[PDB]
Amino acid sequence: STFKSEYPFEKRKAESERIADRFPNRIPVICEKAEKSDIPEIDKRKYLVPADLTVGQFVYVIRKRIMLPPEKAIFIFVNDTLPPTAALMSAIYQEHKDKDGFLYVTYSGENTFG
Amino acid sequence: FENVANAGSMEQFETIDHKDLN
Repeated sequence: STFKSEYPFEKRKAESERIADRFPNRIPVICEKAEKSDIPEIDKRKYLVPADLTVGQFVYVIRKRIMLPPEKAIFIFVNDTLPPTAALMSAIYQEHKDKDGFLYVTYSGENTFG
Repeated sequence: FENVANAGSMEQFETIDHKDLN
């Protein structure tokens, strides 16, 4: 079950507001495995991301977390888009942040846009 | 889902540091 499904809106927004107060330079991100993929599962889904990171830098960390070998594919989706790894996480946040203040991303071993 | 919300992160955040990129 998804982070969004487990916690009511007021709790999720309360959390992202607390992160805004305590860690103004960190992006609050929810990172979950996509449905129709056999990619490995992830042990943790809530991340505080330094605001300067690129998507590619973020992906490097996620790949390590799920112990993906370097030859295997991964794709990070946001809002039914596939952002380039050159993009800034700060820019992705500004465009795609949820009403609750988190940025929601999903990862997959398959590129649904192919 | 029942009571006033609280900002407590009982499910803790994972903090990514820049050194995790080295």
